[PDB]
Amino acid sequence: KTPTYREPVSDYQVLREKAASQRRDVERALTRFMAKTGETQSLFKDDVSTFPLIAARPFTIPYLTALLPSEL
Amino acid sequence: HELSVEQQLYYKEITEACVGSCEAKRAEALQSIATDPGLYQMLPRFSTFISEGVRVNVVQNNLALLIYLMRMVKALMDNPTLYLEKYVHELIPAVMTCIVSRQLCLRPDVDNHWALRDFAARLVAQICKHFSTTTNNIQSRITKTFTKSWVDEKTPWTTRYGSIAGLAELGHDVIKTLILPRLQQEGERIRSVLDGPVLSNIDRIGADHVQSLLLKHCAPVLAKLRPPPDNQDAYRAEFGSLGPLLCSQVVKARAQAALQ
Amino acid sequence: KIVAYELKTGGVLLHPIFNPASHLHFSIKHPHTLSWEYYSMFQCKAHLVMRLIENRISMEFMLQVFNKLLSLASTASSQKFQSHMWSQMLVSTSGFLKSISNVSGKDIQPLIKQWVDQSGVVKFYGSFAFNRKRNVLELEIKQDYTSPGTQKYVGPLKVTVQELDGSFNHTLQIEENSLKHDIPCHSKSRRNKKKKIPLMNGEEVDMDLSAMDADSPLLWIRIDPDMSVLRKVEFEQADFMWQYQLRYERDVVAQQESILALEKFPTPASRLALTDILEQEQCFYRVRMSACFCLAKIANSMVSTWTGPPAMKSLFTRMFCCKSCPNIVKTNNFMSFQSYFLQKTMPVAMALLRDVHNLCPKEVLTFILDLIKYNDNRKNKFSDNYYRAEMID
Repeated sequence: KTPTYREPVSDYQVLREKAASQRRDVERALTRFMAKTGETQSLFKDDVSTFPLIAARPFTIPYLTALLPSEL
Repeated sequence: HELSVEQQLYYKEITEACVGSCEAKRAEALQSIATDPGLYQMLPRFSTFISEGVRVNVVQNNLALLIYLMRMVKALMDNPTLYLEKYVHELIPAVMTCIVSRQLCLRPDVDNHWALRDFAARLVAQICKHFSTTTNNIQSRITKTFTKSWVDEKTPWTTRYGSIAGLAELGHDVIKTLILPRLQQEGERIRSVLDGPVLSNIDRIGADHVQSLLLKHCAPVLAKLRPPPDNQDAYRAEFGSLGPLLCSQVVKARAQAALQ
Repeated sequence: KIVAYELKTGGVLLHPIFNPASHLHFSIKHPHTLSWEYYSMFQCKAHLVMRLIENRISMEFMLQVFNKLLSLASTASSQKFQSHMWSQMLVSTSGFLKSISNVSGKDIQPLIKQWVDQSGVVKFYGSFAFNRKRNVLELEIKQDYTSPGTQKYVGPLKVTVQELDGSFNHTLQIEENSLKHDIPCHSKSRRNKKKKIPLMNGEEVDMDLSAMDADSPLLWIRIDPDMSVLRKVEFEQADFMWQYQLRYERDVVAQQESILALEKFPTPASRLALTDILEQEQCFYRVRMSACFCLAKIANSMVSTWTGPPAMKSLFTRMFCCKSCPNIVKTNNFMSFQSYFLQKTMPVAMALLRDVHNLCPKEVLTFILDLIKYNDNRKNKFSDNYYRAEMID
């Protein structure tokens, strides 16, 4: 009656790969969701499914969104 | 342990898209949840959000937000990449709360709590088809809760409707060995339908909804375990109506065979 | 910047006399008729001519000139007389030259006449030949004075020759009819024994003398090293002299000009020289950032000769990636500020690699895309916007 555990994956290569691919997938999902539910642009003629761009909106005060840090 | 800003923003936008500002952003958010590859590390947040939001129905009996949370669960189930085995213990009682609770409505008479009933019943049949293992005992423990909620008297017609709806969405053998012994209960139902001292109460709409669901689901069960003639099966049945529904079901089966 | 602008269009004329400059499409009588590029080059040439005046009259005398001007202005600034004395706060050219002559006793009127009143830069074309018999170095310096932006230099000219016995400076008198300048050369007894060769500063280094000629002691030559004239030099050394000047010089402008002149010699010794510059901390970082682009150009020119991987890739994985994973980049720690600049400039030069088919190789493009994917910046105290912007570049 000696207990056993699950196989732990302590490998730096596969941990870097997992964190990288999860970050890339969540940022791709976020940008496709935000480009689909708003005004969109396109590099190609009538191209919304592949490479959708969030449309450029003008700010009333652009230095506040440019120069200010968001994580501090 | 704490979500990065990317996925924190994704969690915020996806959860606030399913609160009800517009329908198109909701459909794109549910099509995001159903069809993205990397949504793990945000599954516990979604499970907590859904279970707490279904709990918040007790403070505000909002039918619409419960329909939105059940469509969020139905979208979470259709994702091929994420495995809900570690988080199903949170989503099972939320869908169960959407099934067997009694006040699902703010105005009980006009709100169709009935659909959030059969939608969540189909959802829990799917959640115990995909995940029931003999170590889990999910389906047996769900049938036991539905059964002791149905056989026990004093239960309201809404929760009896939810119990019958879930039991009848589980399959054919369940309605053979759970629903069909208590068909005499239909007489106890028709006690309060064909002859009620109080007609203007809210028990009558729930009772004949229970009746319609019962005879709709027991018509193919009567078509499976009876003769092909069915001359006075309705008379032999309770109230003579279930038998008419069974005759209609046999006719529908003949039509399906002709189409084939 | 100024030699490019003055050879492009005419020249910048500091201190005109009232047109004085008719080679250019606007009038220089007023600041509001000047082109904006002319205004920028005006300020640029003014501060370089002031550096030249500091070269003739030493820096402490220059700061004494400036202090005398400021002190006259501040005794002027407290009077109440309406400009009897408030015009001592206004400087002129004659007053500035008179204050210079007051503090130093030398007047700079030839230097003022050449670089201020005359509006041109000089062009030097140099080539050497070593006379083995008389042990002399015969320089040949000719000027292009017939171009539209140029003028003729007749002053003295410093030249620095690094031979095996050390670094020696020589002053050459470059009159109009001058072409050949014979300067003397020293021994070659530091090739008989292995001794260290002493540099421009007090230090000395071990040099690999296998590439040097057997008969000449001189390792490199620099015409006008201190930038004491407004000049553009075109010296014709041998490629090993440019490689020695890139490796062992203690002057950043000579390392930069040797990088600039090694693009014409795509030999593998020059690739080894630039790669040894790139690997070398305690080199100035803006020299290594130039050696990246020079190595990219040389690598593009010696295709169908290049042996191993693409240029700088193995060096990038040696310097900036993990020891256990070569294709995974290390997590961003930008606290060194010199390997940060080199790290963000090395894929930008590495992307200018081209194959035999004139297409960028899929080994460098995949490397850049893996640099983009595996980028983690949750751990440094600095932002990642310039590094990611250079990745897009």
